[PDB]
Amino acid sequence: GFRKMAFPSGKVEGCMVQVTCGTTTLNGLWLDDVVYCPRHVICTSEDMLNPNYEDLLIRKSNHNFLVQAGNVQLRVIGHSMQNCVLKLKVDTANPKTPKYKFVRIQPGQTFSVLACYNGSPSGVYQCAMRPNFTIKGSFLNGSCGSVGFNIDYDCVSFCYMHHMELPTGVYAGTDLEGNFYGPFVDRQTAQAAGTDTTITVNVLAWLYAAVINGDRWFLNRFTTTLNDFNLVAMKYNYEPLTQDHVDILGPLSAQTGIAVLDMCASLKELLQNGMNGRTILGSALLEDEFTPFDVVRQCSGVTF
Amino acid sequence: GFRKMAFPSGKVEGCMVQVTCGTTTLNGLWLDDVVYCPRHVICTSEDMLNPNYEDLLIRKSNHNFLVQAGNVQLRVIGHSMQNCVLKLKVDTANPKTPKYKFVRIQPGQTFSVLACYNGSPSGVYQCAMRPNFTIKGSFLNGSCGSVGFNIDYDCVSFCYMHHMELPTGVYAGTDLEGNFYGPFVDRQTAQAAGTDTTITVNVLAWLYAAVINGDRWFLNRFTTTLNDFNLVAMKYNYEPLTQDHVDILGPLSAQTGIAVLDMCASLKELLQNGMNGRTILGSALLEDEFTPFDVVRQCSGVTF
Ligand SMILES: *[C@H](O)[C@H](C[C@@H]1CCNC1=O)NC(=O)[C@H](CC(C)C)NC(=O)OCc1ccccc1
Ligand SMILES: *[C@H](O)[C@H](C[C@@H]1CCNC1=O)NC(=O)[C@H](CC(C)C)NC(=O)OCc1ccccc1
Repeated sequence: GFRKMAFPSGKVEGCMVQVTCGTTTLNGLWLDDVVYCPRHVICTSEDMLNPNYEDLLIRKSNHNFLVQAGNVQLRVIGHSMQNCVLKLKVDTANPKTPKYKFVRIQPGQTFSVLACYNGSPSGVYQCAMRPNFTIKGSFLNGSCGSVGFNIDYDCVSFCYMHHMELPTGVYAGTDLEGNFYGPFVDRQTAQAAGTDTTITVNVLAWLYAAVINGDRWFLNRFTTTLNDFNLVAMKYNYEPLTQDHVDILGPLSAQTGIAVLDMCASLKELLQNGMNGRTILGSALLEDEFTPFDVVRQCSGVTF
Repeated sequence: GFRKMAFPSGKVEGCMVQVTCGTTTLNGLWLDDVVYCPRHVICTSEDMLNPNYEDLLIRKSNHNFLVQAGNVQLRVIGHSMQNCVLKLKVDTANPKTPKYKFVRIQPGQTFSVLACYNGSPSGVYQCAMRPNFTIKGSFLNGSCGSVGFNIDYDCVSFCYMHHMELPTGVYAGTDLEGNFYGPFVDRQTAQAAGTDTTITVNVLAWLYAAVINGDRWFLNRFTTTLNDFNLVAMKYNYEPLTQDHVDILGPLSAQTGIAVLDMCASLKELLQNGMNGRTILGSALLEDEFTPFDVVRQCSGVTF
């Protein structure tokens, strides 16, 4: 058995609140005595085409932000804009605040999203920050301010806050300092995400997951070199593989006794030949949203 | 965006405990003053080939069950066996007990699993009770007593407790009354799960999810009849479709303006022609682990 698993969401559930400004409602994250939320909460539908956020925020006072935790109204005593997020100082520290960090995650790393509407949890799933700084998710109107996170032991590392959907049907957002991942801006205009490259190291990790779990039909008799493999990767829009990537796979390699470059040769033939109707760990395509760490975590039953 | 989403797990996280009997540790579920767990906690490795549970349990007393909630030892004041589960009465009611129900779920319905090790949450994912009463998951040694559930508003409906892995790499377990789903027994012997039939109504639901989300390439110019479609379903190991199934799809049908039998004709041609390298909602195969309700829930942003 190998599945895309999210972290347990309980620690984050207790941080979610509703933030309303005028007619716009979205989600906020309540840690200590601060509530973080997307700055476009201050916009009307008109404003969103071309908002001057500095001018818009100036017509706002503390009492114009309604912050609701369950059915309880929090008192806003302070507000400021940091990049693309609002920080609303409230008079009560969240008693459920977990140990936490803000972290700007690297492309190809994974996290869990707790999708929320009106300050209330809807569901949880695992995502990756793709090379082109988008994420594949499920967000609707009202989902903004939903957060992405990792849990190491007791510490929640928040890495993502949701802001927008792109014409591709993928999504974009910020770290918890309000800085977008990628080239995106919080305005309702047409915005290009670049080519969606595949996270090579993660595809390899997942092929190691398959072998560990008994799926081995794709193992072939060849090896390759980094330079030869990467020529193939470039054609298929794969990220180039580096010795750092090889090193990172070293644990899975040793465990399976399959050299990383042998697995590269297997991947190469999968890319060049397709899967011939066959599946790997129940998938008909090559999955790139498991990191090496994810694979070791899952295969060793790490708990938080 | 359309994703396999689990329920938020916080309410269930607070119910998980560790149960140890001799050398065997697994997970238990602590509701009110009762802890539920798999009865094979009483077995040694030898016993598991052919255990006489009634005789084994007789050599056990309350003090032989160690129950740990975090780092706190619960006091066992009572024990009994109900079907394939143990109920250990403890002297303290769980203060975190949510509103809850025990429900025996039907084949083709979905639920979330909170995978646990040593009483501690590892991860959460969405499953279906398959027609052959197995589930596709990720469980390792130590995972037994992990539970599956649904949440309706504030009420947690527990439907599954994990007990075993089958030679197929799928899994089997019980409802919370200790009755297995399917023909399985809690003994370490070779056990057949039958043919893994596909949940037709759910494949159809997911094709409606695709159309709602803009993926419409597979819509063709044909319709069919129930009897004609079901002849095709039988060849592909699909469950027969019934008017109850048609009725259940009626909301998605009306929303999309695609008659259920028109969608059946599209599915038929997908089954007979394959997908020609194309994907639907990012999948290269037909997914059957979303119910109609799941699709409406997700497409309408239902919260708990
Ligand atoms: C915030 O709740 C919202 C979430 C979007 C809306 C639909 N799916 C999502 O993820 N974000 C916005 O409305 C955003 C506001 C701008 C000022 C950044 N605009 C946006 O995402 O436009 C795309 C869109 C697509 C479909 C419906 C509505 C908006
Ligand atoms: C309970 O924690 C354990 C979980 C199994 C073990 C491996 N993956 C799982 O889901 N269940 C058992 O150990 C079960 C005990 C019998 C008395 C029912 N036996 C079992 O599942 O045998 C299959 C197996 C496969 C691989 C390793 C160990 C056992």
